[PDB]
Amino acid sequence: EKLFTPLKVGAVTAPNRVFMAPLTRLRSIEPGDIPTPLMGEYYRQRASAGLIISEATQISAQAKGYAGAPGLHSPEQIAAWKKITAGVHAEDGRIAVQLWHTGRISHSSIQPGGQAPVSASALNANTRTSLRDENGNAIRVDTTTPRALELDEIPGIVNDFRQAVANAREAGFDLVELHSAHGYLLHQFLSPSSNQRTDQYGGSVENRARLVLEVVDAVCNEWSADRIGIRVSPIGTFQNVDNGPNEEADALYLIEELAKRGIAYLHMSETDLAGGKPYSEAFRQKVRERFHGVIIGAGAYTAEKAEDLIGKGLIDAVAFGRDYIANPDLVARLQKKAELNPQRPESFYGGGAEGYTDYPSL
Ligand SMILES: Cc1cc2nc3c(=O)[nH]c(=O)nc-3n(C[C@H](O)[C@H](O)[C@H](O)COP(=O)(O)O)c2cc1C
Ligand SMILES: CC(=O)[C@H]1CC[C@H]2[C@@H]3CCC4=CC(=O)CC[C@]4(C)[C@H]3CC[C@]12C
Repeated sequence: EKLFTPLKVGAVTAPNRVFMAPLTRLRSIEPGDIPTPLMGEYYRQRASAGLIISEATQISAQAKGYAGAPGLHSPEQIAAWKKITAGVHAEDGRIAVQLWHTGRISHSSIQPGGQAPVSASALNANTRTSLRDENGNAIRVDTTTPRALELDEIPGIVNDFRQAVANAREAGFDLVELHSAHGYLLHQFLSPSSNQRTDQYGGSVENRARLVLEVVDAVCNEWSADRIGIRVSPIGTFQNVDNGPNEEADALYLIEELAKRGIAYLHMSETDLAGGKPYSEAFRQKVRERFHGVIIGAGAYTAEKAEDLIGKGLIDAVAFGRDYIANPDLVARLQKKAELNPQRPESFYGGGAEGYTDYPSL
């Protein structure tokens, strides 16, 4: 089956098209937002993936929106991630780091100085984030109303993405994935629903896409375009962030701009976990004719759907999320048509080994 055939993805070659989606698990050490040996073990268990895309990782301390999410900005974080990439490479895997700034999906209590988080504009996300209680357990909390970034703060954001990509190179990641989806900072600028700015970073689609394209250019210049992927969720609503009244045209504009940079891949998150409308094959064809790198699809895929769309030439790979949580050897299971392990969603976020490294292989 095409699912188990190789694929060139920028600077690396995936041996199969079964990718591990980025999956926030909120198990990092605080203080310091530091990856752990347990996280290293979890990723090593999944190293047969065509590509592992890490959990979303902070570009800076300001980027933090969830207690337990790791960073890639401090020396201690870099040191810990080096162990994780080494372990994946020891098993002949490939790993990309997903890099985010959460923007307004955050809480003042985990921001520098205990201050309001930042965004394109000053309106509340009307979403929940996850903090930790006094015993270290994950709890759901309402997001804090953000402050609009000043114009003079925007270059610093771009620089933080640049620096985090430099750090990713040092840490031995194979690729980086920019988190431009799911209502986080880059998507907050992209969407008219979250961006009411009247300067060069809001209004028109060109203005709304300006920040993400500055970030893409900065990180391509820092490392290489064949090391850079981007995740978008440009059709539908994700965590209360829609894509405005011209979502298809605006998506195609962004994709045409991304193509000019010659980046490694475009990762399309197709639906929110709470549901959304399917992509049409016509839209997939419009994306395909505008982007000349790898296209990854995600969002409640089955192997059957993946094989269908890869066979139709519309996408190149599929990222599985929850099936990868529950099946470290998902590749082997799909190749052999074996049953999958049951999921335990109660242990997706926070905690320890249970519901993390205790899902068995065949
Ligand atoms: C526990 C959990 C954590 C997730 N964390 C992230 C994340 O860090 N970054 C991201 O872009 N998407 C994240 N997602 C979305 C997944 O990458 C993926 O889009 C989602 O799993 C839908 O696909 P599925 O039906 O294969 O699980 C997460 C999803 C879940 C279930
Ligand atoms: C509603 C709620 O409990 C929050 C707390 C942690 C949140 C998740 C944290 C990780 C995450 C990252 C993404 O990019 C998509 C949304 C998700 C998957 C979030 C969905 C909403 C969650 C589950």
